Amino acid sequence: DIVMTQSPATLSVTPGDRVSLSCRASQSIGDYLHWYQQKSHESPRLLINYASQSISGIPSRFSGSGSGSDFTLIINSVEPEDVGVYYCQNGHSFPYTFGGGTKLEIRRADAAPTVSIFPPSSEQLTSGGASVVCFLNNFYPKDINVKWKIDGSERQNGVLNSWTDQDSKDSTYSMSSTLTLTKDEYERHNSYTCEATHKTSTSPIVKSFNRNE
Amino acid sequence: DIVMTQSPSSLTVTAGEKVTMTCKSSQSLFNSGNQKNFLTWYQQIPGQPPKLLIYWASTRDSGVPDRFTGSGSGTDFTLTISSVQAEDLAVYYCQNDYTYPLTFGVGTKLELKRADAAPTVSIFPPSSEQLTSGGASVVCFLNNFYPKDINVKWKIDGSERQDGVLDSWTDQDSKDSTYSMSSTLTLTKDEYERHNSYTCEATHKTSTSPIVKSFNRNEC
Amino acid sequence: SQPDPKPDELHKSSKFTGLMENMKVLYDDNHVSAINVKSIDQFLYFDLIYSIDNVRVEFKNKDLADKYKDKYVDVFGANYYYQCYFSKTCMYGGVTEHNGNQLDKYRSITVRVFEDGKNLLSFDVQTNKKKVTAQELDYLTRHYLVKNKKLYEFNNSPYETGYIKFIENENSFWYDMMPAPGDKFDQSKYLMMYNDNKMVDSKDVKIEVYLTTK
Amino acid sequence: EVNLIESGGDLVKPGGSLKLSCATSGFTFSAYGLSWVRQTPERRLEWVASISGGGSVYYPDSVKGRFTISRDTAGDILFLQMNSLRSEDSAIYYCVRDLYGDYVGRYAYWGQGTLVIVSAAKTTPPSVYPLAPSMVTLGCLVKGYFPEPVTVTWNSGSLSSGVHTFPAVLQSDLYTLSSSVTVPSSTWPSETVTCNVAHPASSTKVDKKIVPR
Amino acid sequence: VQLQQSGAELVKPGASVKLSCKASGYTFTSHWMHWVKQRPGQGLEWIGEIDPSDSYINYNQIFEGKATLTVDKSSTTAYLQLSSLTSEDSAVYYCARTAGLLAPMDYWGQGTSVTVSSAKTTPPSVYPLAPSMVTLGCLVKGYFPEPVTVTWNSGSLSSGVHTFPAVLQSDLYTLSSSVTVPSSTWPSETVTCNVAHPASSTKVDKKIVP
Repeated sequence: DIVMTQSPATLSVTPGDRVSLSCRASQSIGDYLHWYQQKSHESPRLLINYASQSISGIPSRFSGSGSGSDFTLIINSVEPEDVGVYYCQNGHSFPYTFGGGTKLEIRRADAAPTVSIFPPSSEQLTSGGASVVCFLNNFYPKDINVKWKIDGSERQNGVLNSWTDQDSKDSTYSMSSTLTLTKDEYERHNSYTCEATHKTSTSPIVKSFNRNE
Repeated sequence: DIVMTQSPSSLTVTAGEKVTMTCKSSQSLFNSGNQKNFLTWYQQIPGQPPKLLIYWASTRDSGVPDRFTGSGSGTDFTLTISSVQAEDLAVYYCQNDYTYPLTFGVGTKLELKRADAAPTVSIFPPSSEQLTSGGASVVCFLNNFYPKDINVKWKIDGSERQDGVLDSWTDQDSKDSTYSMSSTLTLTKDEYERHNSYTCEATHKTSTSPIVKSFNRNEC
Repeated sequence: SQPDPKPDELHKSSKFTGLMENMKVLYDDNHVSAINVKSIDQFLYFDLIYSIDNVRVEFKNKDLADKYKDKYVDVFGANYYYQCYFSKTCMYGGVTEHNGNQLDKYRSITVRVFEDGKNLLSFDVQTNKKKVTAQELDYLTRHYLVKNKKLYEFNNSPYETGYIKFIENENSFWYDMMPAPGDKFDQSKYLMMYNDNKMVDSKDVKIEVYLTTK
Repeated sequence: EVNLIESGGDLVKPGGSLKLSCATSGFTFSAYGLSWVRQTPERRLEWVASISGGGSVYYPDSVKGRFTISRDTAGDILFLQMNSLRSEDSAIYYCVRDLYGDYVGRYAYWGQGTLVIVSAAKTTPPSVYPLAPSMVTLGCLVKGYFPEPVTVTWNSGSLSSGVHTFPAVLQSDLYTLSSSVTVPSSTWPSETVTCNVAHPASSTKVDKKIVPR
Repeated sequence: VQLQQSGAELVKPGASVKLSCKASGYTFTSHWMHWVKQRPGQGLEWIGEIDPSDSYINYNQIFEGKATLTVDKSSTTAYLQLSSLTSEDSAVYYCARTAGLLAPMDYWGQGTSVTVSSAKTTPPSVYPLAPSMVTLGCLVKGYFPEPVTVTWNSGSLSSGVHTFPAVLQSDLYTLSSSVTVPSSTWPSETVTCNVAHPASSTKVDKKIVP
């Protein structure tokens, strides 16, 4: 098959900048190359067909060029609403192939997370598991480090983490982090600490709770 | 876009022989309904606009002499110059004159060939007006010679000197087909004022001896 | 906008038992093409006559006929000789106003050709008009296809159906490319589709061609 | 308008069969290249099958003999029958249509898609747990379900500002996600805040009041 | 037919420049106006086209976010407006007319030379160079930007004359010009290199003393 290769894997752009995404094919495909945008929680959307022919209803800040094996999608004056993943497609011959996507990310003002920590509910304790949950919300940049501490001794077995995709309105990130223990384990310690290290302070943001309340 | 491939990009020949330029289009410039091949040949003289020679592959523009002739059709094209001349030194450009975007070829350089003539060398001390301000340029001209290949050397008090030297060649002469060169050894007023003999030695293919022009700083 | 062709509605070449040469010829080398001419006569309300030697242009209505009489125009399209009347050759539409409509070089419009949904090929057609008739473009398109992809042959056609779709900005319209069923093609009936004199803007038109095989 | 409404997504066992559908409208059905494209969990798009206006079908080597695309021309329904499914077949399956006509390699209109999961794991309803401690953050934890998805709302969407729902994460064959909501702190707990969790795979709807400790 | 252009225009990087092309002889609205670009020593590139009567423009997609063409019907002038410049826009820009319709570009302007830089405009130092033929010289040093016109007795005698291409050094160009005359002329006759610098409205009459 014809392998499409996109470059770079990720872009990090400032709003207003003129930005460029590249697609190289393994054989020539003429201009039978189409471009797609996918945004979080949405279906892909056709941006450009035939390498450069534009499409009624697409903002004219999207344009494409190239022919043969080398193609380029230009985004002129990028908007924060442009975060998402961008795909090229061989529409020339079978099997039709897609490039592996290029993720576009927006730059903005730094923002410290808002941290909450939650003990396990009573309802959970009754079954026989215990989850302590920490939410780190609305922060930027996305480089962020999370330590769990149990009575002062950092733990990192049973820690599952989850990031939302960059927000399309405010370009912030959110993460949750969940410490799952057994109810024995949980009940043999007192203090539970959610410690978040982020660019925005020199000092970790700490949230804990003590079980004696 | 339509791609014009032109070749060769450089062509030395003696004044009198025929010369063959070719333009190869990527798509065809032939039309049927009113059928001319829509290719135009241009002549550019250095530091001046492109001058029309030929339109529709073969038609000569009014004025343009009959020695120039253009043949072929479709995707292959020929510019022929029956007996080249001294007025003909130029870059010759072919142009897609058919469909938007109009496109041009890289161009072919037509360089004349000629018998060998040694240069007339003139060295010049720095002017009094320049010394007054604090700078000091020694200029050596090398005029009306052939061919391009020429190595000039600068001696100061007999001693070899390479740093500080800037050349400039002109284009070949439209009238008598020679070239010409200048060299400029720049120093500070101080540095100039502390040596006495300045030599400009031109070395060539015609002369197993170097062509030498000197001056003394305090000469009169 | 004309809506797309319903199933069956497209004409089928295997249901044509007449001679495909009767259609091929409408898109062969010969055609009508005259530059900067004015009408000298008028047979019926809906037509104009030119000397280019005699060509009777028929519109779908009076307004068109009246519109381009006493105007200098360019005239391009497919003509016919059989069952043609001036009471010499006949055609529909294909008229555009000469003055103010001319480009000094040719625009290229890319035609995209598909076969059974796959990409068959693309080529360009050329026009030196700001506004050009769909008839002209169709004919440039089919002509290329006849010389190069055997779209119409003497006896039959290797394609089963085919239509030609024109999209400009956001409106679109299409022509069926195959003769209506039966054992005899009528050129004059077929060519009538072009009498609305539909015009497109050349800088903006896209053309796509959709062929099936049997 | 051009509608494409996929249905039929489900969890299936390795080796099983599924029929996907696409009720189309707003265009002449028979006149268009219609295809299925899928999105893998690693966010690759792959072309899966195409049907030309005229009934010609096309497949990539990797599905042939197992997949069949077809049309109900009376009812405007595009179908994808899938037999002998593998784990690798798990994806969001999208119905797509050409921009202008009979061309099966340009995806100008996309459906919202339909999740297909191929796995031996057993359907398990979720346990839903409240996470309570000038704005306050409350949360709920939806733990131990399979397969995806769950949908989570708060006071039936009345709250939608300032919700965060995080991607679920798999662990020992079950999924877990978390959801957080912020409310003005002068309203809660006096005014109720409930998280409504739904999991159609096991006909579950549950309304968990977030009650203070 | 004449196509009146300007010699050159200096422009800062980021700025937006508007070039002009005045015509005479034929009636403006009868013909199309083309612009072409050429970088130093490089080949030719076609920008676009305009039809005066209705302002129908054809651009080269390559230049559509950079070039604007317009016209003035009252004074028959053809404009090209470039905007948001970089080093790469540095080049000569020609206007030219078409011979009618499906006909080549016959008449052309002299060309406006366009320089993109933040550097300061500077006038030339002009120095005379003095030693059956006697070669003389004129040294024109330390100017910005291109180009300079060098004349001999203000345009008299122009054979046996040579003017060498300028060379850049640290944001200023330098060139020389030589003239060889029979030694029966100099010094009995009055030889003078004149130098004009349009950039700064300069003109020096430097005579060539013995």
